[PDB]
Amino acid sequence: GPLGSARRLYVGNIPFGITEEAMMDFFNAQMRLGGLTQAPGNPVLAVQINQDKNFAFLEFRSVDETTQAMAFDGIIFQGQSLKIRRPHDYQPLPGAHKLFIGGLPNYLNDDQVKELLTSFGPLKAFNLVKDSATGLSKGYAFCEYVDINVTDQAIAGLNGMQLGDKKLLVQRAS
Amino acid sequence: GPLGSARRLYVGNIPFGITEEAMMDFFNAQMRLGGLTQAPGNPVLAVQINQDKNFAFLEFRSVDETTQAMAFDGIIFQGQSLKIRRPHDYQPLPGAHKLFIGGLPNYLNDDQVKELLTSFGPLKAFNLVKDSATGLSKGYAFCEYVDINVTDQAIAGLNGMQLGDKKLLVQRAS
Repeated sequence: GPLGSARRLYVGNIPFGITEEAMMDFFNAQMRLGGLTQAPGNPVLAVQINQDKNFAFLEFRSVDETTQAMAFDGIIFQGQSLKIRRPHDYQPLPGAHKLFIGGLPNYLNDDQVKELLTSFGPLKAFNLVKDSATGLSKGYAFCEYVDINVTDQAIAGLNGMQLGDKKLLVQRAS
Repeated sequence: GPLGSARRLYVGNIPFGITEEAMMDFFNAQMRLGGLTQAPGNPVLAVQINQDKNFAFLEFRSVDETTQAMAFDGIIFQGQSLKIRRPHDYQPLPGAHKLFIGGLPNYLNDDQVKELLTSFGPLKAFNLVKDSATGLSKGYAFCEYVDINVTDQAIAGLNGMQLGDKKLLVQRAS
């Protein structure tokens, strides 16, 4: 990015020998049947297939329809479950999926707290709030995952859960 | 490779002395008469004749027109009723015998990985997946054998094989 790749999606596991036209027709028909289209006409403008590596890139007419179409992840097309993803180049804007982690033992250092979070996936940002004059923990931290799909996995696996004699709070910071 | 047999048909009970060009003219004429063509021009691209055993193969320009010509089973040519069938190696579900190969050492290149595979027989398709930014192997590959009946002999031979430091996964890609 920062503003790049907003109107394309990766589609993996496409059926063998399928055409660009046929894939286009399929996605345009689903957008309509599922009520995800936001104006009259076709949301998908073009499809590019790599037949050797069995994947496609769809290009959409709008930003919001690209986002809506991700709800089709897993849809079966000619026997095949399609893998729908953002382009590698796509990044959300900074602080969009920042997490607050509260209810931590205050005797734990930074690497020890990071350990629990990186079990779900890699981090692109982390800070453990400390009393700068003494250096000691305040019992809470902030972080952001490299993969934004992991955010809800960390919340689901850590929020409301027992850690020592204290219960964690894990939620979006804003 | 796989769809190659999706564009041909076996023809039996052919009349004595018939040429490849004569067979070609008859089938093109029949397809145009029935309106079974998808475009202008001639659907049959080539015919091969075995005159000793009285059969031919026809090759078509498309998968859909091949399926259509199947409706000519029993049609009369030079007083004789022709038998039209699929090749014995026709794949009705295409891509069914495509294999995934996982757990490869990441230093191995395309030719080294094929060498492991071609001990069981000739391949029709192969690709090793690489990171496009560095050109470095991601450690998995895909393939298909020319003879699909070798597929399960390769899975039996290769699946779970300790390959240096790693253990191979070899299965149908799905």
